[PDB]
Amino acid sequence: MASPLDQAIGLLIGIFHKYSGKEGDKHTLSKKELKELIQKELTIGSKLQDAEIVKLMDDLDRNKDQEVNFQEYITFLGALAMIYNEALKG
Amino acid sequence: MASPLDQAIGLLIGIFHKYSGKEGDKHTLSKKELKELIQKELTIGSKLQDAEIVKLMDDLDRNKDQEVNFQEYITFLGALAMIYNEALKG
Repeated sequence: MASPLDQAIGLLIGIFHKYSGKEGDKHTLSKKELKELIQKELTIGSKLQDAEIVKLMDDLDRNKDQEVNFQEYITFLGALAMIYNEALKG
Repeated sequence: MASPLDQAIGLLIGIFHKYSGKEGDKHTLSKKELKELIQKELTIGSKLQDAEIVKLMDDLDRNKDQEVNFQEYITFLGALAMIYNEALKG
């Protein structure tokens, strides 16, 4: 078993595929579909930051030109975790 | 909402840093220490799979042979998730 981790990877996977659903995007997310993911999940409120969101979205989709592949999404969430370095350290 | 994702990434991050903490507060984690992570966290009853675990350990550490690095751990968990295709299908 690996229940504690399974639920967590499960979360990322669920969030992703819930979004892929939006346009049946297999195991991929299209660049603006990703923005929709972020806007929905990461409820910024301060939409002024959308500039940062589009830079981030570019960084996500760049890995496969116009879409984020599942593993690139995971990888990038890793990068995001690293950016949230406080989370890493404690 | 953010919190569902935040806790999930939090899970992976915590799991990592709990173990890297053993060597120090590093975003890097040694190969046998990774195995020690897996054995506790990914509590495989079927320990006969040990061979598979050390191949997996090799695949994790292979990023620089000596140790797993945080980003590569996340990316690899991405691969693991992809292998768990069932989860991605539903």
